[PDB]
Amino acid sequence: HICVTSKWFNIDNKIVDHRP
Amino acid sequence: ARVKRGVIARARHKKILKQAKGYYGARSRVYRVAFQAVIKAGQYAYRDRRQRKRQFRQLWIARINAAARQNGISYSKFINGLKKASVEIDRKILADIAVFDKVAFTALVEKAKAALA
Amino acid sequence: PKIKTVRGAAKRFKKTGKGGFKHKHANLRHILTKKATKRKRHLRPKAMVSKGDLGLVIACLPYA
Amino acid sequence: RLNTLSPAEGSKKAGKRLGRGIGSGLGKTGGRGHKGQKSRSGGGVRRGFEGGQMPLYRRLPKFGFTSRKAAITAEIRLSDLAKVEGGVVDLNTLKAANIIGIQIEFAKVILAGEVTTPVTVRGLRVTKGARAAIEAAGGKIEE
Amino acid sequence: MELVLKDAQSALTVSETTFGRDFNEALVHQVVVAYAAGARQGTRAQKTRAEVTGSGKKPWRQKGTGRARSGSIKSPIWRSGGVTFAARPQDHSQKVNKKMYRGALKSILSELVRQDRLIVVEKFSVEAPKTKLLAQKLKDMALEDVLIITGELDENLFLAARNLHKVDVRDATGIDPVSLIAFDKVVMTADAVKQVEEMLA
RNA sequence: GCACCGAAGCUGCGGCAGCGACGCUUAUGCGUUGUUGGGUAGGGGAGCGUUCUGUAAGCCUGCGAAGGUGUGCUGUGAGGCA
RNA sequence: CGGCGAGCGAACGGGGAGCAGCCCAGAGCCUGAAUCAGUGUGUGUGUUAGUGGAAGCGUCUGGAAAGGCGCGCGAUACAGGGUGACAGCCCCGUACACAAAAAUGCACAUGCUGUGAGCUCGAUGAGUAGGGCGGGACACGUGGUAUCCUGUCUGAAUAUGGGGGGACCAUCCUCCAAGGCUAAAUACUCCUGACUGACCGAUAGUGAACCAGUACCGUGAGGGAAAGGCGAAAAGAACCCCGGCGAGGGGAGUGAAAAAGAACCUGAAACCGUGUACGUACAAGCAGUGGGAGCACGCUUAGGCGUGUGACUGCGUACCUUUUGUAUAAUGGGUCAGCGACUUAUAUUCUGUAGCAAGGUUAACCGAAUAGGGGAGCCGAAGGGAAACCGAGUCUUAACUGGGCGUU
Ligand SMILES: N[C@@H](Cc1c[nH]c2ccccc12)C(=O)O
Ligand SMILES: N[C@@H](Cc1c[nH]c2ccccc12)C(=O)O
Ligand SMILES: [Mg+2]
Ligand SMILES: [Mg+2]
Ligand SMILES: [Mg+2]
Ligand SMILES: [Mg+2]
Ligand SMILES: [Mg+2]
Ligand SMILES: [Mg+2]
Ligand SMILES: [Mg+2]
Ligand SMILES: [Mg+2]
Ligand SMILES: [Mg+2]
Ligand SMILES: [Mg+2]
Ligand SMILES: [Mg+2]
Ligand SMILES: [Mg+2]
Ligand SMILES: [Mg+2]
Ligand SMILES: [Mg+2]
Ligand SMILES: [Mg+2]
Ligand SMILES: [Mg+2]
Ligand SMILES: [Mg+2]
Ligand SMILES: [Mg+2]
Ligand SMILES: [Mg+2]
Ligand SMILES: [Mg+2]
Ligand SMILES: [Mg+2]
Ligand SMILES: [Mg+2]
Ligand SMILES: [Mg+2]
Ligand SMILES: [Mg+2]
Ligand SMILES: [Mg+2]
Ligand SMILES: [Mg+2]
Ligand SMILES: [Mg+2]
Repeated sequence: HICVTSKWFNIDNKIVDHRP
Repeated sequence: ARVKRGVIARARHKKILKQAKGYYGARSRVYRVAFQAVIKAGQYAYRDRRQRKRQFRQLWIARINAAARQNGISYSKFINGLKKASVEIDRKILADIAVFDKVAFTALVEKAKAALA
Repeated sequence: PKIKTVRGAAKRFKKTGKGGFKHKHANLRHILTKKATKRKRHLRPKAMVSKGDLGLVIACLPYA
Repeated sequence: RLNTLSPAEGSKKAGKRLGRGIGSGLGKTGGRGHKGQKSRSGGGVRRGFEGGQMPLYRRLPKFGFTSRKAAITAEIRLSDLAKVEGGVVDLNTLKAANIIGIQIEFAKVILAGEVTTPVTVRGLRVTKGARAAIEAAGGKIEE
Repeated sequence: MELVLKDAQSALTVSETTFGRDFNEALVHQVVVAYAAGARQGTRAQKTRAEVTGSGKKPWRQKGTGRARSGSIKSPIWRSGGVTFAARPQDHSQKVNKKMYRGALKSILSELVRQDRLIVVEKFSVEAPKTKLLAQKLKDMALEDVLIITGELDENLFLAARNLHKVDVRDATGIDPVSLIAFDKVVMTADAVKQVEEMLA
């Protein structure tokens, strides 16, 4: 199809720092 | 010389799926899953060829025992009899006769009792 | 390409007759005055590389 | 008959392939073992290296000195000379019989056994045992 | 070693060492194989990752995307473009010692007699450059598959047989190992025999 | 104190393979017979099949090749034959 | 040569390919005389269209013969492609023999232009050689460092002269710098022609077998796809029926085949349904395995037999990896299919095997081209010593009763 464009981000984003 | 591959491949694969026939879901559909199912079936078998001889012996010994008790004597004494019954040797399966020929059995019990007297 | 001899080793071993290697002893190049004459004396004549190091030396001198 | 020839038995060893399955004997790891520098593409350590320890070919002292004169001296066996072609074994001549090599400028004769045909050797040096063998075979040794 | 001269029964007399010697299978097998190699040309394709067509840009971030590592779009693991150990044009020529080559021919001749597949003749030549002629000579001689090593080689004998498929004609020097074995019968003029006699010493 | 249950240990019956010896018999293979055969890293040995060259202007093939899908048989297996 | 590390790495001499030698630094006479290029013509020879080019029929199977079988025929032609399946004789070719009106590459031969030849007598490359300082080149890292180049400052001799012979000096030997030209053996392939492959066959092979550097992405540089096959022949489905003058479908007809109908050769696997047999709504877990009734189906003549299902039942925590150890609640995998990892070259050593043997073998190159020639050379037959040197010994020491390495 024409149908062919994927610009998948970076992870997605929000949160996490999980105690250091 | 480039090698096509892949005709021999599905040969290997189908060789396995065929062995998986009957298994549930992926175990019979999906090679990656089937190749495992096929192996472990093999593993159990190899094991259970040895188990079979165990399971039946205790099957035999179980019913040898009731019949012995039925003729008023425990399995313990009863094998000891036949042992001591002037040598004499006779399979625990062949004590099959306990189910199909009960006089022959009782008859065997007596012969055993006598040696124990 | 031809192997290159590990040039440093070339300057410290010489293939002998039966295929051995012979070398100069260490410990005889300076700070001598405090060493027994007996010791220094025994360190003059060359000596064969031991069985354990043969492996090394040969790999260093393919064209020995 | 062009499909009835076959090579001598044990002249064509198959040769490790490795990396092809459990049965092969050299699957998975391919006889390289588990981890470390020696596995891994382009692994290994250079010759002479023996961990960071000072290597044998460095603990031991140099003792060279290359003669350079030696490089142009040949040695001659008694077994030669018969093959010199002309009964005169000369400064070169041997050279022409391809038993010395052009660049050579010196030569001893060495008791390396077996001389028969009488021969006169000229301009060479010759050991005590070689002289004796030459002479005892009707040979002559003029300088 | 005498050889029945076929037509004008005469006997030729040949060297026992070059015509009566034991068949050394291995030794011939090395030379025939060797000859079959070196028939080869190199001429070969395949682009290592160094020579597939694309930029050297990293397809996507080391870490972060949920993706496998990925480094070069020309990677053999990836699809289009790869070939881990791409071949190059190469030379399959083997050596074969002088004395081993000769050693093989002798084992081969000295086996062709032993199966009388070698029939030696005083003179062999066709009267005109016409295939049909040669076809007939062979017919009369009871032959289809033949090597026919002529003494000095002539125009007409060559142009005939150029088109007969199972038959070739070579001069004395043109003798190669596969051919001796290739054809069902090797003819050879008694004149050629003497040439070969010496060539092999 | 005498039974008996209980393991892939021991024994029994059949079979394979390596190394032995002894007898039949030696471009060996039989018959015994004693013995050995868990196995990762790894070393050694022997093989199956795939692509391509010769052998091959041969051989198979429209009275049905390759491939696909079943089925029977066969080998210790990779497999093979139909 | 070298933090004498890692590494770098000659020359002398030898075997081969190809070979070729000339001008200026100048004036006199004789003068345009050799020669070179540029150019016109001629000729020959290649090129850019072309021409001729042998010989097969019968029958069987088939939709179709080139196939099988039979009997002929050409072959200096059995290279190859095509044709309804595999064709020497159907077609196009092939071998072979021929052809150029014109334009051209290449050789010669000359015409025109430009150019100098020849003899006599001369001349013989100075801000250079060398040196100092700084670097750079030489295999050579300043090292005892010759030699070459020069940014910088200097600066000769001139044939009775000068350079080099690896610091340096003598002797000897050998060459003539500070001006140039010069063909071949050598390198390369955007492109033209012909031929070849133990090279790939549509995820392979060019990124591209296809209207691909396209569609697409990017402000731009720039990145960069997917996607081949109906049939022998379109004979590509007239006409009829349902339907919205639809989509899609069923007939009809073409064809060997329509299950080859264009979403078209083969048509696997994941994945999703319809149909039938058997099991399943009191039962707990890697889902199988050993046992095992019933049912459906075939058997056999029964005979606890084949196939399918599998109540009930003994045992039973997947795979990989990584680990002292993993059901592990530690890694990796949603599934299938295709692809995806110990190669190649050159050295060196060991084993096997082959040849020959105190010898073995050639490299380039020649080539009647896997032959034959070529033994330059390499390995071995002698070792010991840093070395001179000695030699079945030698080194150690004044010397070994010795000792080290060697002699089998
Ligand atoms: N939530 C993010 C983690 C994260 C935190 N900060 C971010 C910034 C950018 C991208 C991702 C993150 C994840 O799923 O991984
Ligand atoms: N670590 C904090 C804040 C936070 C959210 N996203 C982050 C990304 C990066 C660093 C910190 C954060 C939390 O998770 O509550
Ligand atoms: Mg048991
Ligand atoms: Mg000192
Ligand atoms: Mg690993
Ligand atoms: Mg480790
Ligand atoms: Mg390791
Ligand atoms: Mg020589
Ligand atoms: Mg890059
Ligand atoms: Mg993922
Ligand atoms: Mg590719
Ligand atoms: Mg040769
Ligand atoms: Mg085991
Ligand atoms: Mg195939
Ligand atoms: Mg024509
Ligand atoms: Mg024709
Ligand atoms: Mg001069
Ligand atoms: Mg020049
Ligand atoms: Mg492609
Ligand atoms: Mg395909
Ligand atoms: Mg189709
Ligand atoms: Mg119930
Ligand atoms: Mg449950
Ligand atoms: Mg429970
Ligand atoms: Mg741990
Ligand atoms: Mg471990
Ligand atoms: Mg466990
Ligand atoms: Mg879980
Ligand atoms: Mg896990």
